[PDB]
Amino acid sequence: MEAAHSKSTEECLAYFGVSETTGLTPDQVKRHLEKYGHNELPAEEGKSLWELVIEQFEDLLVRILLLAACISFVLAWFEEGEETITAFVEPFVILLILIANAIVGVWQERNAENAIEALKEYEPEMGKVYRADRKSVQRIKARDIVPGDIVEVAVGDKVPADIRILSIKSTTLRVDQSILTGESVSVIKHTEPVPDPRAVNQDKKNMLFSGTNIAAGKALGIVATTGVSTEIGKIRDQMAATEQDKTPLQQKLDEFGEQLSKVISLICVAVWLINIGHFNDPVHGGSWIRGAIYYFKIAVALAVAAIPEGLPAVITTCLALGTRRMAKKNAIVRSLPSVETLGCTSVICSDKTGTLTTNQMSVCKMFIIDKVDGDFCSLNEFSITGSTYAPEGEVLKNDKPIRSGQFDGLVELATICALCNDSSLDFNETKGVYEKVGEATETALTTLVEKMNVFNTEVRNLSKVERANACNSVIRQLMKKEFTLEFSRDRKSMSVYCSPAKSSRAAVGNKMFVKGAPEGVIDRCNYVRVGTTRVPMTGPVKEKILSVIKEWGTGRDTLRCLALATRDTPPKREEMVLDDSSRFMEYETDLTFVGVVGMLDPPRKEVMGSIQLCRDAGIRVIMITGDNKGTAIAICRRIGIFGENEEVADRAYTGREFDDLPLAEQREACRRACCFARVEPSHKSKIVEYLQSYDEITAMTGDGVNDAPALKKAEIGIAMGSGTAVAKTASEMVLADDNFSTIVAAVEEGRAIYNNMKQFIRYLISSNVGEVVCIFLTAALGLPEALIPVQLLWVNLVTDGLPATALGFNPPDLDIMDRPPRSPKEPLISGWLFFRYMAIGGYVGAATVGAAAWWFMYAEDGPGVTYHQLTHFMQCTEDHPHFEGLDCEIFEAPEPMTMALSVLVTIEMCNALNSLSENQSLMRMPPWVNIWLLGSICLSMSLHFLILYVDPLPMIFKLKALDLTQWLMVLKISLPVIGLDEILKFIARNYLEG
Ligand SMILES: C/C=C(/C)C(=O)O[C@H]1C(C)=C2[C@H]([C@@H]1OC(=O)CCCCCCC)[C@@](C)(OC(C)=O)C[C@H](OC(=O)CCC)[C@@]1(O)[C@H]2OC(=O)[C@@]1(C)O
Ligand SMILES: Nc1ncnc2c1ncn2[C@@H]1O[C@H](COP(=O)(O)OP(=O)(O)CP(=O)(O)O)[C@@H](O)[C@H]1O
Ligand SMILES: [Mg+2]
Ligand code: NA
Repeated sequence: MEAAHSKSTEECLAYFGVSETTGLTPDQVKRHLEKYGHNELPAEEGKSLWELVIEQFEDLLVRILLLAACISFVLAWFEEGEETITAFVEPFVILLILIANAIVGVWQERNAENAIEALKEYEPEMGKVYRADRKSVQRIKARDIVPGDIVEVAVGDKVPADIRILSIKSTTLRVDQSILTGESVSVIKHTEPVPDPRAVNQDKKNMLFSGTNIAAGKALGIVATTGVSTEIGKIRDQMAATEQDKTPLQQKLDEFGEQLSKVISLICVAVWLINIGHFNDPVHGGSWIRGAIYYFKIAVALAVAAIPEGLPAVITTCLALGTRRMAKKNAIVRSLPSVETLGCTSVICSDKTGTLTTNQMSVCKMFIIDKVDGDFCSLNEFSITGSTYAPEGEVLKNDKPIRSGQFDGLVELATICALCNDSSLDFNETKGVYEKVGEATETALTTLVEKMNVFNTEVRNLSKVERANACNSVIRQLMKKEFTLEFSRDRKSMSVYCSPAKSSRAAVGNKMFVKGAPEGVIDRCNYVRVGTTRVPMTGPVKEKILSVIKEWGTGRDTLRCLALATRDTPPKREEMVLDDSSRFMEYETDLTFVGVVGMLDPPRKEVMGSIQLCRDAGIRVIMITGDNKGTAIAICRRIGIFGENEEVADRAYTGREFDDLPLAEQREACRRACCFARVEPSHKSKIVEYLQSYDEITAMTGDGVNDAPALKKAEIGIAMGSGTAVAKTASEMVLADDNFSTIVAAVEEGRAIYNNMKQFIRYLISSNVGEVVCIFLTAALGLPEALIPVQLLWVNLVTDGLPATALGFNPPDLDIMDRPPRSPKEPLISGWLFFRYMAIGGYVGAATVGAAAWWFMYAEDGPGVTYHQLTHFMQCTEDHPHFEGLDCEIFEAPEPMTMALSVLVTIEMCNALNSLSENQSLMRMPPWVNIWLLGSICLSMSLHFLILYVDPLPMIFKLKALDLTQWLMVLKISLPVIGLDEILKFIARNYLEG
C-alpha cells in the first residue's frame, strides 16, 4: 500500500519494486498477498435463527413470561381431575404469545439489510493484470489482486482496486466516480502527479477508485491499495465502527421491564410477609402443599398481570400505518422505530442544490463591456426570460425586448457559451418536455444561446426536436473544436481550443474560449473586448466588472457567475501538452474579458415555508452547499435560514475556515452556525459529532457512498429518491421527491404519531397497574382468585388492545408545530400523572376484587360468610362441620370471576376514554372526537359477550352474567371511574399547568 497520487510514476514503480512491462512475479504475489492479504471487504455477520430466537428471549419481560409459563405448565400437570383438562391452556397460550414474538423478530431482522452489504455490490468479481508468468493479460478474480501488480482497465470494467494510473492507452480516459459522489458526470484522468499529499479524492486526477467505472477509454495502472485500505474500504470501516443507540422509547421501555421486574419480586416479598403468620400458628397438618400451589399459581397470575402483553403489537401496528401514511407524503421511512426519533429532530442539515433548490439552472443576467475611456466605464446589463432549459424566452435591457445580434460582445459571449460547453438540449416525446443532457450549469448556457440567436436564423419553422439545438449548431459550424482543456478545481475554469472553418471565419483563426469562476479568469485577463475591438484591462473597468459580480451573487438575485473570455492569440498548438493538467492555467492567460453570465438555481416553493415551520418548530436548519461563502449566505437569506439584515459572521463557515479552528471552537461554531460553504469529506460526519455532543437529534442528507458514514451516524440519516443505493441503505428515511419540504412534513407526522402512541402506552400500562393491585389484594387477604391469567391475557391482548390501537388515530393537536421538539429524556409517566394511575389502578384493584368477593357475600346467587370467614376458604373440606355447612366448592365458582372481570373490562372501555386527552374533561374532549375509539370499544364488548355466550369459550373461563341484577352491579362499580379521573383531571385547573 502507499499514498500514490503524490508520488511519480517511477516512484510507485520502485516502491513496490515492479516491472511495468512484466508485472509482479509469483514470489512477489505470494509475498504481497501475505502482507496485504486478499483484495476484499470482511464478510457479513448474521446471528442464526438460534442466535435470533435467543435474543428474542433476552428481554427481561419475555424472560419473566417464560418462567411464568413454566410454573403454570408445572401446575397443570399436578391435578388429576378429568375436568381439569383445560389447565393446559394458560401455559399453552403464554407460549404462543412468546413464540409469536420470536416468529416476528426472526422474520423482521430477516428481511432487513446492512449498508455494508450494499458496498460489496461494488466489488467486481474479475479483473485484468499483467504478471511475469505470462505475456498476455490475465483475467483473474479481483479477490486475488494484490498491491503492486500492473493492472489494466477499459471502457466497461469496474475498477477493482485503488489504482494509480501508469499510462493511458486510449486518447483519453474517463471515469464514472458517481458511486462515490452520485454525480453521473464522467471525469478525465491524467498521469502526472498531484503535489498535495492531503488531497481529496476529487483532485486525485491520476487515480482510479475501486468501485467506479471506466466511462470512456483504456489505461494501464499500478495497484496502490487493496481491500479495506482503499477509498471505499475506508468508508466500510467507518460505517462498521459506528454504533447507533436505541430509540428513546426502546430506552424508556427497557427501563420499564427493569423496574417492572424489581417491583414484582418485591410484591412477593411483601406477600410472603403478609402470610408469615404460618410460622407460628400452623397445626403442622395436611394441606401444606395445597398451599404452596397457591403462592405459585398466584405468581404466574402476577406476571401476566404486570406485563402489557399486547403493547408490542399495538405500537408496531401503529408505526406501520404511519409509515404507509408518510409514504403517501413522499417520506419513505425504513425502520419503523425511527418514526419516533424523527418526530424529535432538533437540527436538520440539508444539502442545498438537490433538495433546497430545484437544480434547474437558467441564465437571468448577462453583461458585456460596452465602453472604456479614461476612468469612464460603461457596461451592458441584460435580462433573460425562461426558467425551463426550454428555448423559450426573450433578452431584454431595461425590460425592453432586444435582438442579441445588434451587439458584438454578445455574439462572442454567445459563441463562447456555445463552444466552451460539453452539454446539450434534447426534447422527448414521451412527456413533451425539454430535458438537460450534459451538466446543469452548461445545459443552461446552451439554452442561453437558443433564446438569443446572435445571427437571427429561422427556427420557428422547425420542429421542437430540432429547435433545441439549432442556434448552437450554427456557431458549432463557424469554428472547429480542436480540443478542450477541462475544468479543474485548481484553476476554476475551462477552455476549448478552436480553429475556424476555412475561408468563412479565418480572420485570426486559432482561438481559445474560456469560462470559469469570475475571480480566476478576470485576473488572467489583460484585455477587455468592447464589442469587436479590444482595449487593455484597467483599474476601473476591472472594479466595475467585479462589483456587478458581487451584487449579482450577494444581492437578492443570488446568482452564480461565469466570467467569459477568449485568448485572441493562443500559443501554437505544437507548443502544448494537452495531457498534463498543470499547464492549463498557463495556457489560459493573457486573456480578453468578453462578459460574465449569471444564472439561478431557484429555491423550491415549499422551502420558503417549510423553513418557517421549523422556526415555529424550534427545529434548527443548516444548509450545506458548494457555493462560495458569499453566495451561500445570500441564498440562506433568500430562503429564511438567515434574516435579510441579520449578523452571520459566527453563523456561517467555510469548509476550510472550519479546519483552521481548534476541536474546541469547532464545537461551538456548530451549535450556533447555520451555513457551511464548501465542505470537504469528513465535515458532514464531524458536524454530526458536535451536534450530538449537545445531545441534539440531528438529520443529514447526501447520496453518494461518500456520505454513508454521516448518514449512519446521524440520528436520522436522510437519503434521496434519486440517490445511490448505498446511501439509501445507510439512511433511516428517503425523500422520494428529494424535496427538503418532505423532511419537515415527515418530522411533523412523527410528532403526531408519538403523541397518540404515547397515550395508548399510558393507557395499557395503567390498567396493568390495577391488574396487579387486584392480584395483590386477592393474595393479601387470602380471598379466592378474583382473576385468571387466561382472562387477563385475553384482556390485555384483545379487549384492551383494540381500544389502544384505536387511540392511535387520536386527532392531532393544533400547536404540534409551535412547540419545541420533545426532549428525549421526557418520561411517559411521572408527577401528578404518576399519581392518577397510582389512584385509578388502586381503584380497579378494589373494584375488581370487591366485585368477585361481592358475589360471595351480599349476593342473591350463592351467599357467603358476610363475617369475612370466606378468607379461610382453603380450610373447607377439612373441617366441614367447622362453620362450613355447605358445598365445599362454591369458591371455585365461575360467576364470581365473571364479575371481577366484567368490572375490569368496562373499567377499561372507560379508562380508554379518559385517555383521549391527558388533561381535558370529556365534556370538553367528547368520546366521539374519535369514532374508532368508540367503534372499537363496541367490537371489544361484543367480544367479551362472545366468551360468555359461546359454549366452548365459557368453559375455559367463567359463566354468564345475570343482566340487571348482576350486570347493573358491574356498572355501579366501574362507571364511577370516569369521574375519579375527571376529578383528578380537574386538578389541572387548581395548579398552574395547562
Ligand atoms: C405495570 C404495573 C405495575 C404494578 C408496576 O410495577 O409498575 C411500576 C413501574 C415499573 C413504573 C410505574 C409503576 O409503579 C407503580 O404502579 C407502583 C407499585 C405499586 C403496586 C404494588 C402492589 C403492592 C408506572 C407504570 O406507573 C405509575 C403510574 O405509577 C409509570 C412509569 O411507566 C412508564 O412511563 C411506562 C414506560 C413505557 C414508570 O415510573 C415505571 O417505572 C419507570 O421506570 C417508568 C418511568 O417507566
Ligand atoms: N462547466 C464549467 N466549466 C467552467 N467553470 C464552471 C463550470 N460550471 C461551473 N463553473 C464555475 O466554476 C466555479 C466552480 O465549479 P465547481 O465545479 O466546483 O462548481 P459546483 O458548484 O457546480 C459544485 P457543487 O455541484 O457541489 O455545487 C463555479 O463557482 C462557477 O463559477
Ligand atoms: Mg460544476
Ligand atoms: Na443513522
